[PDB]
Amino acid sequence: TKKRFTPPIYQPKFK
Amino acid sequence: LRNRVTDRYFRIQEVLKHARHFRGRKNRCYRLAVRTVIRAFVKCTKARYLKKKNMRTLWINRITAASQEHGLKYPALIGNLVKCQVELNRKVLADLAIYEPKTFKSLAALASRRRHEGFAAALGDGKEPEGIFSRVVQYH
Amino acid sequence: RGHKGERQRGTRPRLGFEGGQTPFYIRIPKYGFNEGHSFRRQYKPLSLNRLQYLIDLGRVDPSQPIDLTQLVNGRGVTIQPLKRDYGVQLVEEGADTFTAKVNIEVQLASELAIAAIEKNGGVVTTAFYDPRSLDIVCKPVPFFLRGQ
Amino acid sequence: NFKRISYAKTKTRAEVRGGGRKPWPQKGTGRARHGSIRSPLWRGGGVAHGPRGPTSYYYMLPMKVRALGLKVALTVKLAQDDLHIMDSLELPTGDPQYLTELAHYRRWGDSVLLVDLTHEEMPQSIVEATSRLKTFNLIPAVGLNVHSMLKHQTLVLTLPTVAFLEDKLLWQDSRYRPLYPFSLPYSDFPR
Amino acid sequence: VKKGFRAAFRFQKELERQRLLRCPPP
Amino acid sequence: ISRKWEKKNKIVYPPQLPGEPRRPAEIYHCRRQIKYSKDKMWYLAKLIRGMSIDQALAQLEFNDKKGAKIIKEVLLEAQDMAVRDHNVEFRSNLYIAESTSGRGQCLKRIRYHGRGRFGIMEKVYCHYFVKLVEGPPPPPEPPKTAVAHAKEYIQQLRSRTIVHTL
Amino acid sequence: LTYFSARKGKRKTVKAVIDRFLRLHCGLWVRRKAGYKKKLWKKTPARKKRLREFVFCNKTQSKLLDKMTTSFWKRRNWYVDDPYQKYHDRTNLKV
Amino acid sequence: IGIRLTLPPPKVVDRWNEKRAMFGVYDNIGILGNFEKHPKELIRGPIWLRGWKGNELQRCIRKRKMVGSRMFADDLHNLNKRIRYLYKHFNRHGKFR
RNA sequence: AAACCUGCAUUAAAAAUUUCGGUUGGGGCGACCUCGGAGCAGAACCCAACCUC
RNA sequence: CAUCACCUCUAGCAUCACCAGUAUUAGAGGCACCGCCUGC
RNA sequence: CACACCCAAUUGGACCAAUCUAUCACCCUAUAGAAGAACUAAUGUUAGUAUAAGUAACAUGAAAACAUUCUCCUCCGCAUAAGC
RNA sequence: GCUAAACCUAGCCCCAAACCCACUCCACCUUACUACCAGACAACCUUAGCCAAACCAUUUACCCAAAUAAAGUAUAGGCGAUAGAAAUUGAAACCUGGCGCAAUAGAUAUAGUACCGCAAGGGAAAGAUGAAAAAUUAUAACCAAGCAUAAUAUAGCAAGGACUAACCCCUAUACCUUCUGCAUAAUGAAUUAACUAGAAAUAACUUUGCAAGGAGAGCCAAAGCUAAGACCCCCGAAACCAGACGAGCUACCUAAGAACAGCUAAAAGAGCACACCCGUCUAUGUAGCAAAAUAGUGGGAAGAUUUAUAGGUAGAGGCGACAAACCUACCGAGCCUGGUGAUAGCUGGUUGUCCAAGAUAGAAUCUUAGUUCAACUUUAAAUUUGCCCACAGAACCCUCUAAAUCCCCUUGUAAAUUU
Ligand SMILES: [K+]
Ligand SMILES: [Mg+2]
Ligand SMILES: [Mg+2]
Ligand SMILES: [Mg+2]
Ligand SMILES: [Mg+2]
Ligand SMILES: [Mg+2]
Ligand SMILES: [Mg+2]
Ligand SMILES: [Mg+2]
Ligand SMILES: [Mg+2]
Ligand SMILES: [Mg+2]
Ligand SMILES: [Mg+2]
Ligand SMILES: [Mg+2]
Ligand SMILES: [Mg+2]
Ligand SMILES: [Mg+2]
Ligand SMILES: [Mg+2]
Ligand SMILES: [Mg+2]
Ligand SMILES: [Mg+2]
Ligand SMILES: [Mg+2]
Ligand SMILES: [Mg+2]
Ligand SMILES: [Mg+2]
Ligand SMILES: [Mg+2]
Ligand SMILES: [Mg+2]
Ligand SMILES: [Mg+2]
Ligand SMILES: [Mg+2]
Ligand SMILES: [Mg+2]
Ligand SMILES: [Mg+2]
Ligand SMILES: [Mg+2]
Ligand SMILES: [Mg+2]
Ligand SMILES: [Mg+2]
Ligand SMILES: [Mg+2]
Ligand SMILES: [Mg+2]
Ligand SMILES: [Mg+2]
Ligand SMILES: [Mg+2]
Ligand SMILES: [Mg+2]
Ligand SMILES: [Mg+2]
Ligand SMILES: [Mg+2]
Ligand SMILES: [Mg+2]
Ligand SMILES: [Mg+2]
Repeated sequence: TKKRFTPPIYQPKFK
Repeated sequence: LRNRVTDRYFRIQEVLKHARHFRGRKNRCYRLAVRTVIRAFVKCTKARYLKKKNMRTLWINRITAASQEHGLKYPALIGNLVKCQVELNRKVLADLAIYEPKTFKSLAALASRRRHEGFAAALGDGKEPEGIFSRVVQYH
Repeated sequence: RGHKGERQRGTRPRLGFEGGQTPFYIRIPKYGFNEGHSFRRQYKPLSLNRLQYLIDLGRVDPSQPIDLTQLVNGRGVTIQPLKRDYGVQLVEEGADTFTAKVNIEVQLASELAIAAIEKNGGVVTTAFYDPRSLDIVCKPVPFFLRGQ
Repeated sequence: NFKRISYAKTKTRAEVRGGGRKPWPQKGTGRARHGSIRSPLWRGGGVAHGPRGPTSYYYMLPMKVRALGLKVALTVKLAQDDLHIMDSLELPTGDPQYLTELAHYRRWGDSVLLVDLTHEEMPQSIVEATSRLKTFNLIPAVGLNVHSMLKHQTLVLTLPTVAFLEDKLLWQDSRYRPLYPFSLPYSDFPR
Repeated sequence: VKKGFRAAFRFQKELERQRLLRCPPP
Repeated sequence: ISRKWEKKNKIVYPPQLPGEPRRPAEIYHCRRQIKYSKDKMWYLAKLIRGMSIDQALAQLEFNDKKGAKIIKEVLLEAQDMAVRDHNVEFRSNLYIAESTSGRGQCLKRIRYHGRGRFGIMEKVYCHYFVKLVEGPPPPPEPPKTAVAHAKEYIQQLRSRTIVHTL
Repeated sequence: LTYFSARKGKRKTVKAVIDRFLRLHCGLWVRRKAGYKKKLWKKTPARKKRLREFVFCNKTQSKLLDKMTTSFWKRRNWYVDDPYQKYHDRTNLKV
Repeated sequence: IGIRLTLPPPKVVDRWNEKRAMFGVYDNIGILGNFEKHPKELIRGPIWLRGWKGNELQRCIRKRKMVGSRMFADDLHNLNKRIRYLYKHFNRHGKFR
């Protein structure tokens, strides 16, 4: 039950 | 040496040509079309047995329909034409029932006459001679 | 490759591994079959049939003394000093049909082979060659190009 | 193939720059799991099974097989009326146009291979005539090979060349197995 | 750009067939 | 990109024979990279499809959509072009023959969401194509009547044969 | 088994096979019996008689040992007064 | 898509240039030249490949022991990794044992 | 004289590396793992694990 | 959990913490004020 | 009438697309050699575009000569520091 | 007919050859790119570990200066996995080449730039007319999915057989993968284009050469030897170690500062109650304003308080009023790089056509998710019996008792055994 957090992935801005 | 497929376009047009008459995305997307074209080809091969099966069922229905016009049943016509050594298949009999009504009535009369000879034959104990149309031509 | 497992994944165990039980090549006791194999001396056999075959075709001249140099020159024997060879042994095979008077020198000789040569009036002698000298005798030309 | 050296080489996933970092965590992101950005599945990644040059295709046929290849090559040319024997390679003029007209008159072929005994004894008349031609080649006796003979429709040999070839080729048919390479001195070699 | 002439040549002939269907000659 | 619609105005036909009928004038005009959705533009192009040139303008003048002003500007410059360049006697004689919208080159921006999430927003552009044909608009197809239905049904009953036989 | 060495790039020989087995040049492998020196006081003379004898490996074991040794151990040797010299060649063998 | 709409430029090949017309010459330098020279000595290329052939693992091992002291630091590091990987692959992975 | 340092031993402290063999729904408590015989495959051979003794 | 209060344990001493300190001190801990009762 | 032409894993064959090279060939082929040599599938990689969907969501106090004025809010404001 | 689609260079890869670069002025170790004052600070020290041994604990290859050979030999080694010489032998060595790549390829590179991160560090995307742009009257036609042109009419894996005819009639339970068996409501796939997965030894076989000899030193040989052809994949962990980088968030500390109305009270870790700090309850929100907020209601608010600035403690650790808290939005052990293409008996995937043969005895095992051997199966070869089966024959017991089985000449058949 350990708290698992997945940070959001920011795509490169050039797209 | 690096080798790449240069004619992959023709490899998919040999499959998409068979799907041009389909409905939906399965007529232009190769991934979807290949699974539907294969099933269409599988049905095409298996339909050659149903086509022969459905033809005979259609013939039997038409022969039965014409026999009832003369007050006969399908078992009575086919069974008694065989005992007359008349080897006409269902395809021809159905054709005669549609395009040669007077010839089919002739066969219906012949089958009915042969049917009555068997009933008379079964009543006797064998002393009575066989019917006129009950005679069988022997081949040696 | 099959269905899954080590076979399809290419992680098969080493050769000789038997799944966990003691391997066949391990459960056998050790015996000195090949112990000290590289220090045992080897001698290429030289049959009198082979010797007579070389003489009749002129490959080995009986008019001159025959040593290990002449046998190699006639391609009668193949000596490999690097393979712990120490010369040739004269064997008694074909001693019945041998008929030639030669002066041959061989590192080893059987009792019957000595008798067969001396019966026809020949002479057989046994001499020793060290591994360094043996390579010189077999191929004198490669040694003469070493400047030694 | 024996002298071919293939220099093609690609970079595996271990030789592509970077790609040591895992892109996203193993679970949670909802995307496919990857360990590097230079794997073969990734764009710009390494090649799974690519060329690893430089590669050598060197192999040696047995000496008798290579010498027997010359005899069959010579036999095929003669049997097909494509081999012509000469006494010398001296032309009246060093004009390359003279050689082309001489070969067309005798109907030799589009390509003719000229062979001399040695390289330093080639007459200057034929050297100046062939050096400006593309299908008429001049080689010494030692430069004879099957590929050159098959490439050229017509083969031209001199009398010394024929004697040279027979001495060289027939020596393979009756010879002892080599104790040491023939470059070292022998009793009766070279002839 | 993929090296190769046979595929490019074969595609031109297919295009010519389409050109005939779209604009048939007299 | 493709700009065939512009080239469709540059085709010149051979001179007509005296006995040949009058050929209606065809005018191909378009506006590129309109900052509007092609899906929304389709409703305006479908509305004026088949209408007269003056009838189409009236519908677009009181329509509240943004593309209505854009399409009306295209029709005015297309009507002017027909008389000025395409040798059309009457500007009002024209009617809408083909009127459709097409996708244009679109940009891509980032739309920020919560929890550090984001979406890819596109600045949609569209093309509007219009074709004008000289002459009165063709009358709309009359609705199919019972006599037309009855005639077709009897024809189907008359074209049926005896199948799977001679 | 090392199919390619890291310094020479050639196949290696497992030395656990050389110290236990003997290869006749005909192809046979000769081994000892497992336990011919263990607990001989509790074994019958008949049992000990068949324990102190040399035996041959079968088809599978001989094939296994051939892959675990290089060609240096499969060559023909001419040792002087070798006890197994006469066993290196088969006689009157068919199929 | 993926197929060109125009034919590529014609590939003119000169079958009778200096290199093609003289290909294969002197390949019999030993047999026809008293064995003073060897046909493998005609081979040109890397010094670790002249007159030799082997698989990828052997080529890397042979290259490292001949020109390894002249290789660049990054190139030598890559060669060592390749030998480490190939050693594990050939001696521990495969279908046959 | 004594110390420091060094080498080698001896305790202690604090750490270092490594592992949790299987079988019995789980846990607890116990049993079990090899060999021989029987219920145990009625009549060549083999074969019923778990289980019962 | 910490907390005054209580209690246990360790330490007789200096030039970078403790400390520019010296057992009424310092450190390592238990318990959780006080008040009553109790061990010894 | 024709006939090698309906099994998993595996195994034995006969053919073969494209590419490069040798030699041919010269509206795209032949015989060979060689290899980064063939994708309806790995929550594959990159890119394009659909679907959900023109949906969720987002925004500008009022009149007016656009001078101005009115209504309402103000838990804000101005400056320094730091940062930019 | 829109979106688009096409293109050929830029440059690069591998070799050969040859041993490379860095003072124009000014500034640049202090807060680098900062004209201009008493310093004394000084460098050097075995790698480890992953991995293999199907665990692991000794051990486990890593150019050390000549290709070949000796030789995978002597030796070493839980004498296991594996490691491994030397004496000795002894060759060529002509840069300007390519059966290397051609914009998802080839270096990451149009550039270590944009951008991301406090930092170490990570790391892109793309260009395309023509001789002439001082011709733009351009650079025709045709091609993915997506659309438009052109919404839809009973009924059903969307097709097939058909039919005069779209449908109507009849027939048909999507594909892959994983299991004994998937329409399965088990796994994977919106779709298009491109890219993306079988690398090698001994032996044997096949086809040439030569032959008791073979081979271009070394090596094998009781018909061998030499050469060629022909067999051994892809993605994915949590981890471990080494060297760096981080306390601008947070934990605690150091230096020197700042803040706390009013009222009741009293020289209070007092009360009420703003600023401020905290986050009790409820509701909203749940790709949200927000990767933790909003509104209301609450605890503290002269103190063990709150807070700005600079400094310190760094991962075998720090710090902690212990919550296994925090140490830059995944801390039971940070992050980055390297070892590393770590390893995975586990999951998933594994790309032209056609034909052929082809399924269920077991044993051992830190073993039952695996592997080895046997059995079965395949191919090639050799040989002669193989199957079916007439009698005869195969135990007494504890008293008796089944279908049968083994063996097996004929005969019917064509297989069986061995390599
Ligand atoms: K392990
Ligand atoms: Mg399995
Ligand atoms: Mg890496
Ligand atoms: Mg790492
Ligand atoms: Mg990984
Ligand atoms: Mg790349
Ligand atoms: Mg945010
Ligand atoms: Mg292997
Ligand atoms: Mg407490
Ligand atoms: Mg048949
Ligand atoms: Mg080909
Ligand atoms: Mg491929
Ligand atoms: Mg594809
Ligand atoms: Mg896919
Ligand atoms: Mg909705
Ligand atoms: Mg709304
Ligand atoms: Mg507002
Ligand atoms: Mg291990
Ligand atoms: Mg473990
Ligand atoms: Mg690139
Ligand atoms: Mg790139
Ligand atoms: Mg399309
Ligand atoms: Mg139906
Ligand atoms: Mg469903
Ligand atoms: Mg299921
Ligand atoms: Mg899915
Ligand atoms: Mg460890
Ligand atoms: Mg481990
Ligand atoms: Mg701080
Ligand atoms: Mg207070
Ligand atoms: Mg208060
Ligand atoms: Mg605290
Ligand atoms: Mg606790
Ligand atoms: Mg706890
Ligand atoms: Mg963090
Ligand atoms: Mg892996
Ligand atoms: Mg397992
Ligand atoms: Mg079959």
